[PDB]
Amino acid sequence: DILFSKLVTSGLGTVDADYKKCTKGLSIADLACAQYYNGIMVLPGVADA
Amino acid sequence: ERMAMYTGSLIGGIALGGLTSAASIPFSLAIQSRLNYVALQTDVLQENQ
Amino acid sequence: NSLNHLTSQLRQNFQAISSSIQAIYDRLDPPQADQQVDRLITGRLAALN
Amino acid sequence: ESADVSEMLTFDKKAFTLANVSSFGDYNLSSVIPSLPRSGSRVAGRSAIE
Amino acid sequence: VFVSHTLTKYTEVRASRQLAQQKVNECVKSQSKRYGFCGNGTHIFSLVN
Amino acid sequence: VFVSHTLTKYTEVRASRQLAQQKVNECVKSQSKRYGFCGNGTHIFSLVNAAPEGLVFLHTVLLPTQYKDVEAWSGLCVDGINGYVLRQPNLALYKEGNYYRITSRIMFEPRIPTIADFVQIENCNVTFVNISRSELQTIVPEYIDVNK
Amino acid sequence: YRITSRIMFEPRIPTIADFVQIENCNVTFVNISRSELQTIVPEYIDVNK
Amino acid sequence: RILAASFNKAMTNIVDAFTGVNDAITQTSQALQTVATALNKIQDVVNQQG
Amino acid sequence: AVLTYSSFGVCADGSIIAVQPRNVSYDSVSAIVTANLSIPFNWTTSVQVEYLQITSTPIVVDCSTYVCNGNVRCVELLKQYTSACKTIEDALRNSAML
Amino acid sequence: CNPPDQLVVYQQAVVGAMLSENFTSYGFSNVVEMPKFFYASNGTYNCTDAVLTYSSFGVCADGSIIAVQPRNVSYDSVSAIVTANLSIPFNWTTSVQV
Ligand SMILES: *[C@@H]1O[C@H](CO)[C@@H](O[C@@H]2O[C@H](CO)[C@@H](O[C@@H]3O[C@H](CO)[C@@H](O)[C@H](O)[C@@H]3O)[C@H](O)[C@H]2NC(C)=O)[C@H](O)[C@H]1NC(C)=O
Ligand SMILES: *[C@@H]1O[C@H](CO)[C@@H](O[C@@H]2O[C@H](CO)[C@@H](O[C@@H]3O[C@H](CO)[C@@H](O)[C@H](O)[C@@H]3O)[C@H](O)[C@H]2NC(C)=O)[C@H](O)[C@H]1NC(C)=O
Ligand SMILES: *[C@@H]1O[C@H](CO)[C@@H](O[C@@H]2O[C@H](CO)[C@@H](O)[C@H](O)[C@H]2NC(C)=O)[C@H](O)[C@H]1NC(C)=O
Ligand SMILES: *[C@@H]1O[C@H](CO)[C@@H](O[C@@H]2O[C@H](CO)[C@@H](O)[C@H](O)[C@H]2NC(C)=O)[C@H](O)[C@H]1NC(C)=O
Ligand SMILES: *[C@@H]1O[C@H](CO)[C@@H](O[C@@H]2O[C@H](CO)[C@@H](O)[C@H](O)[C@H]2NC(C)=O)[C@H](O)[C@H]1NC(C)=O
Ligand SMILES: *[C@@H]1O[C@H](CO)[C@@H](O[C@@H]2O[C@H](CO)[C@@H](O)[C@H](O)[C@H]2NC(C)=O)[C@H](O)[C@H]1NC(C)=O
Ligand SMILES: *[C@@H]1O[C@H](CO)[C@@H](O[C@@H]2O[C@H](CO)[C@@H](O)[C@H](O)[C@H]2NC(C)=O)[C@H](O)[C@H]1NC(C)=O
Ligand SMILES: *[C@@H]1O[C@H](CO)[C@@H](O)[C@H](O)[C@H]1NC(C)=O
Ligand SMILES: *[C@@H]1O[C@H](CO)[C@@H](O)[C@H](O)[C@H]1NC(C)=O
Ligand SMILES: *[C@@H]1O[C@H](CO)[C@@H](O)[C@H](O)[C@H]1NC(C)=O
Ligand SMILES: *[C@@H]1O[C@H](CO)[C@@H](O)[C@H](O)[C@H]1NC(C)=O
Ligand SMILES: *[C@@H]1O[C@H](CO)[C@@H](O)[C@H](O)[C@H]1NC(C)=O
Ligand SMILES: *[C@@H]1O[C@H](CO)[C@@H](O)[C@H](O)[C@H]1NC(C)=O
Ligand SMILES: *[C@@H]1O[C@H](CO)[C@@H](O)[C@H](O)[C@H]1NC(C)=O
Ligand SMILES: *[C@@H]1O[C@H](CO)[C@@H](O)[C@H](O)[C@H]1NC(C)=O
Ligand SMILES: *[C@@H]1O[C@H](CO)[C@@H](O)[C@H](O)[C@H]1NC(C)=O
Ligand SMILES: *[C@@H]1O[C@H](CO)[C@@H](O)[C@H](O)[C@H]1NC(C)=O
Ligand SMILES: *[C@@H]1O[C@H](CO)[C@@H](O)[C@H](O)[C@H]1NC(C)=O
Ligand SMILES: *[C@@H]1O[C@H](CO)[C@@H](O)[C@H](O)[C@H]1NC(C)=O
Repeated sequence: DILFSKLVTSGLGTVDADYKKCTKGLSIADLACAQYYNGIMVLPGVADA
Repeated sequence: ERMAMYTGSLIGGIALGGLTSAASIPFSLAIQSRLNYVALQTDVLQENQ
Repeated sequence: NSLNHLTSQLRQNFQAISSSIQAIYDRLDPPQADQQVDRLITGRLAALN
Repeated sequence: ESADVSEMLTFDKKAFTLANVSSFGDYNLSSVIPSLPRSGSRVAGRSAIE
Repeated sequence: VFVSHTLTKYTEVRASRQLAQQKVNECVKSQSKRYGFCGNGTHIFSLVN
Repeated sequence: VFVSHTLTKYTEVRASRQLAQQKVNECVKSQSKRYGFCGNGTHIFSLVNAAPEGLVFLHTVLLPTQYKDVEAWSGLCVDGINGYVLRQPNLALYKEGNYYRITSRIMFEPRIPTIADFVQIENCNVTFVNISRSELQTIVPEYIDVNK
Repeated sequence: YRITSRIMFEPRIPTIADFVQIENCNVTFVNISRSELQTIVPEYIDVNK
Repeated sequence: RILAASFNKAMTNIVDAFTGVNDAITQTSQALQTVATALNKIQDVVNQQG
Repeated sequence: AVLTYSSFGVCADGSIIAVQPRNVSYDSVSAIVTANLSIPFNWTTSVQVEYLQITSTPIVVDCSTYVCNGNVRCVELLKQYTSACKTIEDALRNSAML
Repeated sequence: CNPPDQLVVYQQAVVGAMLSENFTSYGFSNVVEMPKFFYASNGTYNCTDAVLTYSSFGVCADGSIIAVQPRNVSYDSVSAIVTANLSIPFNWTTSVQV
């Protein structure tokens, strides 16, 4: 957990989006959803915690 | 400069034999020690050098 | 797949007048056709890259 | 690329001083040992093969 | 295009450096019994320049 | 251009992943004697923890602090006609005061000389230890010449 | 009789410590009795018989 | 006993070097230098993949 | 030095300096000779750290949405680029699954 | 108006569809929630096998999405030097690996 928080919390880069949150859009789309509208899909990591 | 000090150190390490005060053995025994690591030598008159 | 991608680049106009180098000279005069062929040259060198 | 090389290039005086033609006897390793500095101001130069 | 060449070149160089570091540790500083890693035959010693 | 970035990175991660699998098999599960593969020093055991998009290894190795000086002897010669060397090339015969002991060359682990520690060869070297069959009881305590 | 390494021809005088005792004989072993075993191991003196 | 005590000694400095709160002394030895090198790659994989 | 490249480094206050190679002690194969030898006697334990990347977060893109932004008639121009999308989209798909 | 879905194909048939929406699209009659996407298929969920896999997810033959459990092994041990009951291999079999 130190080697997972001591490093930069880069939530504005690669993040596997919640696709079911994006298309309902009860709030203006997030960065992860805006990429999904452009065909870019970030899949969940294979290194499951 | 650093490469001549790198390859030079690696070349001269073969003369080391683990002796007291790091006095170098004759190089025939450095070869003989490395032959023992292949098979236990029994030629004690050492004709093959 | 790489070869099929490379051979398909030969139908590109690259927004030249036509995709056939010979057809450009059949349609235009030499001082004007050179400025049209140059697009095919630059575009197809990008395809090879 | 620089950090990988810099960690690899280690040095040892205790063994460098034995990189000499005398340390090997009948085995002629003269073409690989570092050259004596012609005019000082450096530790060593290229060997006869380097 | 230039960045593509440089990055592709550092990938091959890094792998070739990793093998070189292995052979410095196992063929130069040590005597290897891994067949075919330090010559095709019975390894004795290695030199580097 | 984006695909060029991804394939290049997959080349690296694929090469580094193979090295991680080797180090799990040869440093974590097993104990290695390959020099420098599981760390600079004598390898004992290793640990592994998860890291961002990778693994981290904690190689536990031994580094020597002190050394001992011992008067080692290459071999044995009995009656001047029978020669003995040590059964393992990694062993060394050395004198400690008024008696002989046998030790390993990697770590100092003293050993009382048994007759099985030696291998008989068909010549002597002069630089061997110089004793008779009536005196081998001072080097190998268990030896007692029964034919004599 | 003699003993040698399979990797390299290094002749050796058979000491009794060179052997390991097992429960059964193969039909291909050297056929010998305790009294005359000294022909194979020169230093072996039968201290029972 | 020395092997166990020394392992406990080193295992604590590893945690302090990961956090970086011992910053003025992280360079004191090669053992902590490998921690810095590890932090240099873990820094890169986090700051570059996006 | 805190930052280094090639033979040049810079320490905390900003001074430039040349870098020395790290001093170590190479091991030696102990020789079989009647002489005085040194053998390790007194041992200490150390822990050395190494990091290896084993995965990279895979990303897949749809060749149609990225280029045409969902425009209906743009699709019927991109489809003439017959081998373009399949090369881009298979190269990303197969890498992720492997 | 039409964000991209992902279809699942196995043995030349379509077996599932990752969705961003609470519908039974593409004719599949069963919908299930996952942490970051809906999933639709004709799976029965009477299944525990994985023919396709990504990350920690996978699918059965009928298209049921399941979590892939790590595969099971028995690690070897360094047989200690101690006065105790030890266990030693006694019977052997031959295995071939590709
Ligand atoms: C070990 O190998 C080196 C080569 O790396 C040998 O040095 C070379 O020896 C030859 C024979 O002496 C030299 O060529 C001749 O030298 C004489 C005297 O200068 C000259 O009259 C001839 O015209 C010719 O040049 C050669 O120059 C020399 N090379 C070098 C780089 O020194 C060396 O003799 C070998 N030593 C042993 C002990 O095996
Ligand atoms: C090497 O790979 C093979 C895989 O082919 C592993 O062998 C298999 O390992 C599993 C897990 O230990 C064994 O399953 C066990 O079976 C028994 C009997 O049903 C059960 O009581 C256990 O709870 C468990 O289910 C499987 O039988 C075994 N056999 C074969 C023939 O593959 C092996 O573990 C791997 N070894 C190493 C050291 O990595
Ligand atoms: C062991 O004994 C032998 C035989 O006496 C010694 O070998 C002789 O050594 C002397 C010098 O000490 C030489 O002049 C002789 O020529 C050697 N004999 C032969 C046959 O060459 C040997 O030196 C003794 N070694 C020790 C360590 O005491
Ligand atoms: C031990 O005995 C077996 C027979 O029980 C040996 O096998 C024989 O080897 C000879 C070699 O010339 C063949 O002619 C026989 O036909 C073999 N017989 C069988 C049944 O295989 C075996 O070689 C011996 N093993 C050892 C280790 O010495
Ligand atoms: C050692 O002796 C054994 C036993 O006397 C020999 O084995 C016999 O060989 C004959 C060959 O005609 C067979 O008829 C017997 O059945 C064998 N005996 C047993 C108990 O199997 C063996 O051949 C001898 N080997 C050597 C190398 O001398
Ligand atoms: C392994 O790493 C250690 C460092 O942890 C190296 O040991 C150092 O060697 C230099 C040589 O000049 C000494 O000044 C240091 O005092 C040593 N320090 C420590 C902490 O050990 C060692 O040389 C490396 N290699 C081997 C083969 O042990
Ligand atoms: C007996 O073994 C020792 C090594 O353990 C030999 O010692 C040196 O060997 C070289 C030949 O390889 C000789 O030229 C040296 O003169 C020996 N050293 C000293 C200090 O004299 C020893 O010579 C071997 N015996 C023979 C006959 O070569
Ligand atoms: C070899 O050693 C001798 C004596 O120290 C010295 O004259 C010579 O320059 C040395 N050469 C090298 C290359 O170390
Ligand atoms: C015992 O010694 C005598 C005299 O050297 C010799 O004849 C005999 O063969 C020896 N026997 C053994 C078993 O050593
Ligand atoms: C020696 O062998 C004989 C064979 O008959 C046996 O009686 C005796 O027990 C053996 N010696 C010892 C000390 O066991
Ligand atoms: C290495 O040791 C040499 C011995 O001459 C010394 O001059 C040099 O400063 C040392 N460098 C380091 C980085 O320890
Ligand atoms: C070995 O050490 C002893 C003292 O223990 C000394 O007398 C002798 O000179 C040393 N060196 C050699 C080469 O024998
Ligand atoms: C071994 O090393 C430790 C290092 O702390 C030291 O305390 C001990 O006295 C040394 N010597 C012996 C003989 O154990
Ligand atoms: C999805 O819709 C079904 C009915 O079609 C409903 O039962 C379920 O609760 C819904 N789930 C979510 C997560 O909105
Ligand atoms: C899925 O199941 C439904 C159940 O009503 C069926 O109508 C449909 O044909 C099945 N297959 C596909 C591919 O949708
Ligand atoms: C699921 O499959 C197994 C094996 O075919 C069967 O025994 C079981 O009854 C099935 N149904 C359920 C609800 O588990
Ligand atoms: C491995 O064993 C555990 C119980 O020890 C079990 O839950 C799991 O199902 C097994 N693994 C697989 C892949 O079935
Ligand atoms: C070994 O196990 C058996 C049965 O469990 C027990 O009777 C015996 O005393 C054990 N011995 C030791 C030394 O643990
Ligand atoms: C090993 O197992 C097999 C059955 O698979 C058995 O027939 C054989 O007898 C066993 N081996 C021993 C030495 O008992």
